Amino acid sequence: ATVNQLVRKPRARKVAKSNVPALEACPQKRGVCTRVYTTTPKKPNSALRKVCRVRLTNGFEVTSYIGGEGHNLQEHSVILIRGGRVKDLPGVRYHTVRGALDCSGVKDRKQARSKYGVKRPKA
Amino acid sequence: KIRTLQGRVVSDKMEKSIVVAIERFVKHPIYGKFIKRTTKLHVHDENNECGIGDVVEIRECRPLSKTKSWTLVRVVEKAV
Amino acid sequence: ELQEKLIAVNRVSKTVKGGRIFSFTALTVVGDGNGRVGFGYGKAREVPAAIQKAMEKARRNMINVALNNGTLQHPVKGVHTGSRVFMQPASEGTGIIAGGAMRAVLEVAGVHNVLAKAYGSTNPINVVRATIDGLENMNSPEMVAAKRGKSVEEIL
Amino acid sequence: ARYLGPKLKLSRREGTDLFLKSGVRAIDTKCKIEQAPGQHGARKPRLSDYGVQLREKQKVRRIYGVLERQFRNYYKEAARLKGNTGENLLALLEGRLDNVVYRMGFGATRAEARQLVSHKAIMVNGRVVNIASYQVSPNDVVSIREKAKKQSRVKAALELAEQREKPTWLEVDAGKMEGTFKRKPERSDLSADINEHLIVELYSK
Amino acid sequence: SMQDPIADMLTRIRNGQAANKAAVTMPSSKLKVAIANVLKEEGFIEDFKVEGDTKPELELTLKYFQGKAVVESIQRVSRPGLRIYKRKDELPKVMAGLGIAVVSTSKGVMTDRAARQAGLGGEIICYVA
Amino acid sequence: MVTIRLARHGAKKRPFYQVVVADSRNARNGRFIERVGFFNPIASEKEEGTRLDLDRIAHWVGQGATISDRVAALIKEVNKAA
RNA sequence: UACCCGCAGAAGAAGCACCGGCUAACUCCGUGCCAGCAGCCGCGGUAAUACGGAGGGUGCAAGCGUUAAUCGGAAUUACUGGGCGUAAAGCGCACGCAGGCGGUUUGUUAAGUCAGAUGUGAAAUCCCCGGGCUCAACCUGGGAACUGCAUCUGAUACUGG
RNA sequence: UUAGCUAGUAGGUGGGGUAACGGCUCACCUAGGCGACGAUCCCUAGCUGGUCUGAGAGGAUGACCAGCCACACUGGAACU
Ligand SMILES: [Mg+2]
Ligand SMILES: [Mg+2]
Ligand SMILES: [Mg+2]
Ligand SMILES: [Mg+2]
Ligand SMILES: [Mg+2]
Ligand SMILES: [Mg+2]
Ligand SMILES: [Mg+2]
Ligand SMILES: [Mg+2]
Ligand SMILES: [Mg+2]
Ligand SMILES: [Mg+2]
Ligand SMILES: [Mg+2]
Ligand SMILES: [Mg+2]
Ligand SMILES: [Mg+2]
Ligand SMILES: [Mg+2]
Ligand SMILES: [Mg+2]
Ligand SMILES: [Mg+2]
Ligand SMILES: [Mg+2]
Ligand SMILES: [Mg+2]
Ligand SMILES: [Mg+2]
Ligand SMILES: [Mg+2]
Ligand SMILES: [Mg+2]
Ligand SMILES: [Mg+2]
Ligand SMILES: [Mg+2]
Ligand SMILES: [Mg+2]
Repeated sequence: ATVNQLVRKPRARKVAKSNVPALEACPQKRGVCTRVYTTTPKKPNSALRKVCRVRLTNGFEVTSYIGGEGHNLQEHSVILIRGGRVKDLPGVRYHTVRGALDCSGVKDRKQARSKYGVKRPKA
Repeated sequence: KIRTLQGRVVSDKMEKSIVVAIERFVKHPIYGKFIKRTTKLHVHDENNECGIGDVVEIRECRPLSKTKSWTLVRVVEKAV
Repeated sequence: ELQEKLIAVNRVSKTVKGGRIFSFTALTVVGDGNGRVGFGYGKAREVPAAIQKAMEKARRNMINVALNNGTLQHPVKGVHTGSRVFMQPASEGTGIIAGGAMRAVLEVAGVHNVLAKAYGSTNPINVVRATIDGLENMNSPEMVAAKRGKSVEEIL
Repeated sequence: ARYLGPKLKLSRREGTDLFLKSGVRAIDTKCKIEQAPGQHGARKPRLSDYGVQLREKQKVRRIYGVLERQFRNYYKEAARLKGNTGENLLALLEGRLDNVVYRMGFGATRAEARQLVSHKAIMVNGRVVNIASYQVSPNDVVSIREKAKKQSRVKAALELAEQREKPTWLEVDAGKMEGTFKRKPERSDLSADINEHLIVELYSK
Repeated sequence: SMQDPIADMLTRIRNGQAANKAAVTMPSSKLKVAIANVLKEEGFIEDFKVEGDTKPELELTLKYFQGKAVVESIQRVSRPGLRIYKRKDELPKVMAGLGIAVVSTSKGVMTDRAARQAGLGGEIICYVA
Repeated sequence: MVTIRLARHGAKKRPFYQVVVADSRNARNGRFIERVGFFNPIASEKEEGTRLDLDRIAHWVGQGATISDRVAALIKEVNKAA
């Protein structure tokens, strides 16, 4: 804390790592679905979380949560991830964009429709 | 009137050339402390007339050599 | 008259043989729209009883603050136990730029133009004590003139 | 870029009158001005400090009909200009052309004054001005042009302006359907229920 | 070691006030005298006095108003580890002008207000408030 | 060679020309030596649309600077108004 | 082309997110640790203001949200502006080179320092006072500023020599 | 968790060379030179006016506009 000590060895900052390294400072990355499956969550919760193992374009192979009810996802399906982790899943750091390039919008969803890629239901 | 500087003589082993430690006294840009900073210059001397530990006064001239562009004007504190 | 603000309510506990006993705490501050400010801390099994005990203790133990027109007189600091607090006199109509409990205590203090900042722990009890101590030891040009034995104009 | 819905819903939310209608019929007749809108309108919840700062800023916006980005830029300008920020903010809201038209009583509401501006019925210093947010400098004349001078709603608005209190900082000539923005108004000339410090504290996080 | 007498002077004042001491003595100096000259003129101490010839002892008569101390706060600014020099525009206002900043200028030791009226800055010794 | 010329610094469809002294190999709006005024072709009444430091212009011409055709027009219009 | 004049008639022109707390804004019906939400705390096991729909409301608005990224908040690398008995943190102790600091008095120096002047610090940009496009955005005149460096002239309290 | 680097290297004399000083080059002589105030090595990187943020100090950054540098398939070379 002595000013001489700070002259000789300055105040170093904290290089903050990114919790989405596969995006490589991109907002979305195109991937290809390798394996679509379910996962049981942590102990306080209990479900079957829909999650896909994806080979990306940059070369990484990461898993990604599939939001919403229902999905037409298969293997060899071309999706677009966007970043954002599921807390109640170990190792899932990404969300699939519903309504992008193979993924369909949520069936018969009428609220929050843009977070799931659903057109406006005409009356 | 000409701009000139002073400093101790560090080495004198090479002929017609001495090395001079000019010790400027600057403030730190952040912490405000005044820190001595040392500048070494290769100085041309005719006659090899200076010694180690000697104070000298130098001016800037045309480049004599690769690393040498300074020539003394006079000597203060010649002896040990 | 004396405007009254509760800052925060809190539910506390006390474990006994039967189990947990819950209670409620209330932190209230009163003021006259001028330098007369005072705080209270009441506690009861029920929230309206706690605010009433707090307003009762706050109406007494008031403290007097030498204000300026509507602001402070010099940049003052106040501490209590977790809360270093800086506050600064400001220009007219810049508002109360203050955090949480300090806004309420200065509003009933009748101040209207401050630039404040609460460092450290922001527990409302200690930060309201730290503001009360800062305003209390803030001194006027008259008090410093009588103290140094000079005029106000010799002090400028 | 305008609010086009129900207006008394806004006055009911703010709890007071905003003069959003002409004041011919009484507002307590046209609406339950003491009850908030909606299913859960009867309940009055314990409103937070952010709530009162928001409701005050949405009051002033819903009075003058200014959207948020523009009201933010008025805050930026009022903080830049010298003196009291809240007073300069109200002086900028009162310098709007559609307010000057309302205060001169050429339109019954501020929206109708806005429509007269947008529909090319106002000459400023002889020159036609189509913009609602045109700032009106002191010592400026502002007139109804010739063709819309014969409108019914204009002299009906002058009747209601005679029912309303006359502002000091103006000087209107109801025969010529013109006026004169003499000076910027003082804070004392305006309403006293507007707590402008809540807005300054809102945009001063 | 005694690296700094001026902070020893200020500390003996500060502890004298907190101890309700009437007078405070210390080894004198030309600078400690010029500072006690300033503190008497500005009204914080009653009187100073230097006695002795070979090693002079400076005695300060402290000042108490309404029981409590006059000197509410006194702080060292420039220190041997870190000197502080300011220009005449960047001179500080202690307590918004209520306190003073003892400044050493080429024309002697004065307060910050007289340094501004003199149009010249120098070394900030202490904040007295 | 060194020349004296205009430099388009305006909005679209509403130009405004800084009359500058520049080495002619540089760009139009680029590097210059000395700005010796301006010209506004969309100048309203009761505003200046032409202001030229004619002392500096005669200084650079004494140094051998050339004059553009419009600058020499604006020097004519100044020396005819004045 | 701007711009202006004329015609007809409210016609040709509003959506997005959110409503457990933080965080402005609530009720109902499905639903049953399922389906699913999620920034954090956390919701969901038959009466879910937290899921999904509806009604209502709130915030923005030709945009609204999400994601990525930077600063801020964070006094959470603390120069301003932090700490080290027990919360992370005093080397096991010591001598000691370089280095940092240095009692008191007089004289000198003027390096630091302070003041002033000169040159420079491109323009633009930021800021101030104005001007011009129906306003604004924008454009623009003038100024301040660029906290710096160099030289010279002084000052001598402090520090250094 | 890079501590030693350097023989045209460092300097000198003379000759050559360039628009020009100069190891720029050559011969000879001398044995130096840099480095803990970080040499050398490694990774990364065009620089600035400025931009964003911030009460400020600071932090991050260098798209557009303007100033300098560098390159023009890659590696080299010279001519005019
Ligand atoms: Mg804490
Ligand atoms: Mg818009
Ligand atoms: Mg202002
Ligand atoms: Mg709420
Ligand atoms: Mg239910
Ligand atoms: Mg929620
Ligand atoms: Mg941070
Ligand atoms: Mg920080
Ligand atoms: Mg700490
Ligand atoms: Mg332990
Ligand atoms: Mg420990
Ligand atoms: Mg120990
Ligand atoms: Mg000493
Ligand atoms: Mg000097
Ligand atoms: Mg100077
Ligand atoms: Mg500039
Ligand atoms: Mg204008
Ligand atoms: Mg001395
Ligand atoms: Mg001296
Ligand atoms: Mg030769
Ligand atoms: Mg040669
Ligand atoms: Mg590169
Ligand atoms: Mg900060
Ligand atoms: Mg090539």
